[PDB]
Amino acid sequence: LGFLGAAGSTMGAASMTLTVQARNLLQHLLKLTVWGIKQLQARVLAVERYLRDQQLLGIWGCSGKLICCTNVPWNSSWSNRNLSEIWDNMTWLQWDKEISNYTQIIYGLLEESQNQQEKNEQDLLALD
Amino acid sequence: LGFLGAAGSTMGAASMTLTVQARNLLQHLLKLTVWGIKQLQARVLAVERYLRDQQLLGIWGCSGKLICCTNVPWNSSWSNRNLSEIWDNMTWLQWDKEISNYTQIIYGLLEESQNQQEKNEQDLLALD
Amino acid sequence: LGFLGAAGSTMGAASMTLTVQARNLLQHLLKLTVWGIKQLQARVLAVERYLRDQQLLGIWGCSGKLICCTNVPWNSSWSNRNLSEIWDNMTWLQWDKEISNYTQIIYGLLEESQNQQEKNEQDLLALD
Amino acid sequence: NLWVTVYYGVPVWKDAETTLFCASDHNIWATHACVPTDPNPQEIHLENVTEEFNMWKNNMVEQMHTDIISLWDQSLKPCVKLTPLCVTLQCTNVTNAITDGELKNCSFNMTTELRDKKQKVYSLFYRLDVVQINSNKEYRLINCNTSAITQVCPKLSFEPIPIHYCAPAGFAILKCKDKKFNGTGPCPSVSTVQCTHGIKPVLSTQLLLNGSLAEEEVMIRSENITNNAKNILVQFNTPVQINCTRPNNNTRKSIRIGPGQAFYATGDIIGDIRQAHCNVSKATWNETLGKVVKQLRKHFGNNTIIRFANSSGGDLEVTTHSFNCGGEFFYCNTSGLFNSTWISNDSITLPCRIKQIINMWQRIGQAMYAPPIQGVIRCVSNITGLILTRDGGSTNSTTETFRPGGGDMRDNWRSELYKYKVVKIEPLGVAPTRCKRRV
Ligand SMILES: *[C@@H]1O[C@H](CO)[C@@H](O[C@@H]2O[C@H](CO)[C@@H](O[C@@H]3O[C@H](CO)[C@@H](O)[C@H](O[C@H]4O[C@H](CO)[C@@H](O)[C@H](O)[C@@H]4O)[C@@H]3O)[C@H](O)[C@H]2NC(C)=O)[C@H](O)[C@H]1NC(C)=O
Ligand SMILES: *[C@@H]1O[C@H](CO)[C@@H](O[C@@H]2O[C@H](CO)[C@@H](O[C@@H]3O[C@H](CO)[C@@H](O)[C@H](O)[C@@H]3O)[C@H](O)[C@H]2NC(C)=O)[C@H](O)[C@H]1NC(C)=O
Ligand SMILES: *[C@@H]1O[C@H](CO)[C@@H](O[C@@H]2O[C@H](CO)[C@@H](O[C@@H]3O[C@H](CO)[C@@H](O)[C@H](O)[C@@H]3O)[C@H](O)[C@H]2NC(C)=O)[C@H](O)[C@H]1NC(C)=O
Ligand SMILES: *[C@@H]1O[C@H](CO)[C@@H](O[C@@H]2O[C@H](CO)[C@@H](O[C@@H]3O[C@H](CO)[C@@H](O)[C@H](O)[C@@H]3O)[C@H](O)[C@H]2NC(C)=O)[C@H](O)[C@H]1NC(C)=O
Ligand SMILES: *[C@@H]1O[C@H](CO)[C@@H](O[C@@H]2O[C@H](CO)[C@@H](O)[C@H](O)[C@H]2NC(C)=O)[C@H](O)[C@H]1NC(C)=O
Ligand SMILES: *[C@@H]1O[C@H](CO)[C@@H](O[C@@H]2O[C@H](CO)[C@@H](O)[C@H](O)[C@H]2NC(C)=O)[C@H](O)[C@H]1NC(C)=O
Ligand SMILES: *[C@@H]1O[C@H](CO)[C@@H](O[C@@H]2O[C@H](CO)[C@@H](O)[C@H](O)[C@H]2NC(C)=O)[C@H](O)[C@H]1NC(C)=O
Ligand SMILES: *[C@@H]1O[C@H](CO)[C@@H](O[C@@H]2O[C@H](CO)[C@@H](O)[C@H](O)[C@H]2NC(C)=O)[C@H](O)[C@H]1NC(C)=O
Ligand SMILES: *[C@@H]1O[C@H](CO)[C@@H](O[C@@H]2O[C@H](CO)[C@@H](O)[C@H](O)[C@H]2NC(C)=O)[C@H](O)[C@H]1NC(C)=O
Ligand SMILES: *[C@@H]1O[C@H](CO)[C@@H](O[C@@H]2O[C@H](CO)[C@@H](O)[C@H](O)[C@H]2NC(C)=O)[C@H](O)[C@H]1NC(C)=O
Ligand SMILES: *[C@@H]1O[C@H](CO)[C@@H](O[C@@H]2O[C@H](CO)[C@@H](O)[C@H](O)[C@H]2NC(C)=O)[C@H](O)[C@H]1NC(C)=O
Ligand SMILES: *[C@@H]1O[C@H](CO)[C@@H](O[C@@H]2O[C@H](CO)[C@@H](O)[C@H](O)[C@H]2NC(C)=O)[C@H](O)[C@H]1NC(C)=O
Ligand SMILES: *[C@@H]1O[C@H](CO)[C@@H](O[C@@H]2O[C@H](CO)[C@@H](O)[C@H](O)[C@H]2NC(C)=O)[C@H](O)[C@H]1NC(C)=O
Ligand SMILES: *[C@@H]1O[C@H](CO)[C@@H](O)[C@H](O)[C@H]1NC(C)=O
Ligand SMILES: *[C@@H]1O[C@H](CO)[C@@H](O)[C@H](O)[C@H]1NC(C)=O
Ligand SMILES: *[C@@H]1O[C@H](CO)[C@@H](O)[C@H](O)[C@H]1NC(C)=O
Ligand SMILES: *[C@@H]1O[C@H](CO)[C@@H](O)[C@H](O)[C@H]1NC(C)=O
Ligand SMILES: *[C@@H]1O[C@H](CO)[C@@H](O)[C@H](O)[C@H]1NC(C)=O
Ligand SMILES: *[C@@H]1O[C@H](CO)[C@@H](O)[C@H](O)[C@H]1NC(C)=O
Ligand SMILES: *[C@@H]1O[C@H](CO)[C@@H](O)[C@H](O)[C@H]1NC(C)=O
Repeated sequence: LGFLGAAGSTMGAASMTLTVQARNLLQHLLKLTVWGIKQLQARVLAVERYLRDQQLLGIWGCSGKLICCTNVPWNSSWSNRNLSEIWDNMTWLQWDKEISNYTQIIYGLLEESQNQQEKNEQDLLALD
Repeated sequence: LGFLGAAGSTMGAASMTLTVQARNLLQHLLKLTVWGIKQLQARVLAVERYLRDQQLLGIWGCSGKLICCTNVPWNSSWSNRNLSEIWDNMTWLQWDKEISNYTQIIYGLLEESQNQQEKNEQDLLALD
Repeated sequence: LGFLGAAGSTMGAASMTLTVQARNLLQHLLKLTVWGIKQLQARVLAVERYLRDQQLLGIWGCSGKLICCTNVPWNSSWSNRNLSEIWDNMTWLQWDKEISNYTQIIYGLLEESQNQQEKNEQDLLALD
Repeated sequence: NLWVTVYYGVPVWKDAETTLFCASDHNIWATHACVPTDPNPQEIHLENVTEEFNMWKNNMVEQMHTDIISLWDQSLKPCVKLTPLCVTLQCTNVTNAITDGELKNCSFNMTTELRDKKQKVYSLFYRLDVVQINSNKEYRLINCNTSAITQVCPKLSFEPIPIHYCAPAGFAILKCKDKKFNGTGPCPSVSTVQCTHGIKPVLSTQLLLNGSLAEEEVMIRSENITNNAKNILVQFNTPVQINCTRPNNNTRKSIRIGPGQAFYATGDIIGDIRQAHCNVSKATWNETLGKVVKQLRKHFGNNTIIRFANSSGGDLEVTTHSFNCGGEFFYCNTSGLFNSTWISNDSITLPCRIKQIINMWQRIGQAMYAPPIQGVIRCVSNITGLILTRDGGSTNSTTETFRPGGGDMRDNWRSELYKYKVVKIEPLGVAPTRCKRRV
């Protein structure tokens, strides 16, 4: 189960191996120049793509983690399934298509309603 | 309120939008070479500037946060103001000039007096 | 005690200065091109080497720290010394040779036995 | 009970090799491709640290040699050429007041502004630039049948500005401050630096000029002394001063050769003609080889007659000494520094020859034409070292004979980079402790 491994398995299993895939995300002198830039155009790309996901998880409060849990009540109209027909019977590759259009609705209901609210309450407790 | 947004507002408000500005911090073949390096000289620059601030916050113990609080008693001689004449009546752009000369005095009174001390006390509690 | 500083001192001391060394880990137009790539081949290198260590510490659960402690019982057959003959009487430069062959045995007994186990138990407590 | 703990930022290292930069304070050197230097370098003592160095498996020397020869090639891309320079070029002897046929008065046809009208011009050439083919005498330019000739632009300075190599992040440079270092073995005094000290790329042969002096004695270093296919590097603890002049007082002419191209030739001689020379004093020199004999006598034993003798054959590049004073390339006969046997205001004039079409790197198919300079050259240098080689042959433990060695540019630099070793930092590390993570 290397790169992408259990891509057929149910979502219920599939996630006991997340670190396995997290570690993978990162005299002819004129010809020696062009073919050097073609390597740097890719090496710099993976560093930007790694860092633009970790920031997103820093602003959601889940910095330095791989699984986390939020404080955002799931809506009924985000999918009409059960608790189990998603984990035990679907894959992530299929689930990504299911709620693809609902992504940025969730990502706003994270940060601006979850973490700004709790961060303001922390300074109240320190001031106490 | 996009880039730099509330730059006129008081410091008291001004900081409910910090994540908004955190996400912004990151046959003619010879001509095709020079104008390729001019892009990489900038893309690599923003990655270094992002990472040289997150390290500074890792060593201050405030890793993975945006607002934090320390354990360093503020000195009277660092400014002669009140609690409120700084937050409710000044801006950050003006406050940056106020204590500009006092920056690295604070940054040493962070790390070497705050976090080294607490980190040594943690291993005492584990050894208990 | 700058770069590498107390490299002669015992391991027992030697580590009160870890942040000191953590901050160090990061018309002739054709000639102006070759000698530009030789700078980017090094600047991109230090960013990859920094990020490939922080990830390793994210997956071990010690994200955003410099000293941490795990939950992995040290084996007797990993060295036959005392508690004190390692800290008070050896250096890190010598200790690195001592258990060099035993590195990846430890790094597997981290992550797959330490942090996967605790992370699954957290969702049990949330479900309670 | 013990548990694993993790430390990040631990001062351990490994050996590694990498591409170093350049740093310094319209020359072909430093001003083009370097960065501004560190105003305040540091030198961190590391007490109790003992490393082992090896100056002959160091790779700082070979990658510098790569980067030096690249600078001389990537700079000369925009420097005209001299494809039309080859001509039958009838020539005579210069008739001036001459104390001596080592300078000739040639004449040849070249193209004028219009590319349809002949133009009969002339200039001076040294004896070494002129080849006889077969009445009067028809000569050919040298290195026409092998290579193509490129004139080094007469606006570019060549002066050796010192170089400072600096390591990038995640690396470090060590330095062995102690003495009595025959390039290998341990080192009790190690420090840590950001940048190597001043290195001045000076392409000499058989005798090291403007080098770094030794500490107390003459330091003799070689890979193996019983191996004859190796060079021996001697290093002086006191300089020996040398003075090269020439009474030239030459002139500069120019010939337009195509639209927007210019060829700088030698004009005429305003004065008399005398050869060049180079003076060394017979007292600081004769009591320097005594010091070298004393350290050579220590390796080979006692009752070893030590002879010195000149170079036994080869190209002009390896049997003479070649300077560069002011922008001219000399070839001086030094077979009078080395003519001596050792058992138990007077100076030496070294004659010299000058050539204008040279081949600095002993390559194939490359040449460059050195433009002349106006005025008389007076250059003062001091000698800090010798490159020796030993003759093999018969087993008589009564006499050894040493000759000047040469044939390699990677020995001018190995004499200077024997102090450093590039390491690699590894920040992670584990160790056991009495500490437990509570969940
Ligand atoms: C190292 O030193 C040795 C001396 O110990 C030196 O060997 C000598 O080299 C010279 C040339 O450099 C030789 O001299 C030749 O001697 C013959 C006699 O056999 C002469 O006829 C030669 O005359 C030539 O030049 C004339 C013009 O000057 C011409 O008109 C004539 O036709 C000849 O071409 C020439 O002088 C000499 O034989 C040797 N050996 C000795 C014992 O002198 C050696 O060259 C030095 N090494 C280097 C690299 O210079
Ligand atoms: C090398 O030989 C060349 C040609 O043989 C010399 O060039 C020629 O030098 C003579 C000097 O007697 C010039 O003659 C005089 O020139 C002036 C001005 O041109 C004129 O007014 C006089 O009546 C007389 O003719 C001659 O012009 C000049 N050029 C040519 C093409 O012949 C050269 O001087 C010799 N080299 C050296 C170093 O002297
Ligand atoms: C060994 O090191 C010395 C020290 O730099 C070198 O001496 C210097 O050589 C240069 C050669 O160009 C001299 O420059 C010339 O100076 C005269 C008069 O000052 C001027 O008319 C010229 O335009 C030119 O600038 C310089 O004076 C001289 N001495 C110093 C700097 O003290 C020597 O050349 C080195 N040896 C070799 C082989 O490079
Ligand atoms: C470099 O210098 C050496 C040392 O002077 C040169 O060797 C000497 O060269 C000259 C002329 O080539 C020799 O002079 C001749 O000697 C014979 C001996 O019988 C004499 O009959 C002639 O009239 C003439 O004077 C000299 O002997 C010779 N050797 C010495 C002094 O030991 C050498 O030629 C120079 N090398 C180069 C490449 O120029
Ligand atoms: C691939 O799909 C197959 C479908 O047959 C999965 O195999 C079994 O599927 C049934 C019903 O979906 C489950 O009740 C079983 O537990 C599954 N496993 C076995 C061993 O019978 C299979 O799990 C899927 N994934 C892979 C990686 O094979
Ligand atoms: C810009 O400055 C103006 C100054 O008038 C601020 O407007 C008011 O300022 C007074 C006194 O400073 C406060 O008591 C009010 O609360 C401010 N707001 C309003 C709506 O009257 C203003 O807040 C500043 N910032 C911006 C973004 O306009
Ligand atoms: C370098 O090694 C020396 C060894 O002498 C260390 O100096 C003392 O060593 C003894 C026994 O190892 C200790 O009991 C002392 O406490 C050490 N210190 C002093 C001041 O006497 C020394 O600590 C080592 N490190 C450095 C940086 O010098
Ligand atoms: C320089 O150019 C002139 C002019 O072309 C050459 O003069 C010719 O020389 C040849 C040689 O035999 C004669 O056959 C022609 O009749 C000459 N022409 C003229 C117009 O004089 C001359 O040879 C060239 N070279 C030199 C060295 O002077
Ligand atoms: C280029 O021309 C020179 C002209 O001197 C050639 O040098 C001579 O070549 C012949 C033939 O091999 C030799 O016998 C001579 O000894 C050489 N030297 C002299 C001074 O005449 C040279 O060989 C030519 N280059 C090539 C590649 O043939
Ligand atoms: C080298 O030759 C030039 C001539 O090309 C000499 O220049 C002369 O210098 C003197 C002063 O020393 C002036 O009075 C003359 O007017 C200059 N002549 C010209 C034509 O400009 C120069 O002095 C010579 N250098 C020496 C003798 O070493
Ligand atoms: C180089 O060394 C020679 C060796 O003595 C010096 O020699 C003579 O010096 C006088 C005084 O100027 C002259 O008249 C002679 O013509 C010189 N002879 C020779 C062979 O050079 C000479 O002066 C020294 N010169 C330099 C510049 O060092
Ligand atoms: C090499 O050149 C130096 C510099 O000129 C000479 O040293 C000077 O020699 C003269 C002799 O006329 C003395 O008066 C000076 O005191 C010397 N020193 C200085 C600093 O000028 C040296 O003599 C030359 N060596 C030779 C000719 O072999
Ligand atoms: C090299 O060594 C030889 C051997 O001693 C020298 O030859 C003698 O030199 C002296 C003075 O130079 C003459 O009086 C003798 O006549 C020479 N010997 C013979 C047999 O003629 C030679 O001079 C030395 N050369 C140098 C440059 O030191
Ligand atoms: C659930 O989603 C619908 C539309 O997607 C929205 O109108 C509704 O307010 C959401 N429910 C809650 C409780 O926010
Ligand atoms: C406050 O600052 C002054 C000078 O800036 C310093 O001398 C003084 O010790 C500081 N006060 C405290 C309590 O550290
Ligand atoms: C200690 O190491 C040995 C071999 O290195 C291994 O066989 C043994 O199981 C280890 N002990 C424990 C308790 O895991
Ligand atoms: C001219 O020089 C050649 C070789 O340089 C020589 O053979 C000839 O004798 C010289 N002639 C005169 C007149 O100087
Ligand atoms: C050269 O050195 C030796 C040994 O010092 C000495 O005997 C000899 O006379 C010296 N010769 C000259 C010319 O100084
Ligand atoms: C060689 O000679 C020196 C002269 O100082 C002497 O000290 C040394 O002991 C000798 N060595 C041998 C092996 O004879
Ligand atoms: C060596 O030469 C340089 C430059 O010619 C001179 O400045 C220096 O004083 C000389 N002597 C030394 C370094 O002993």
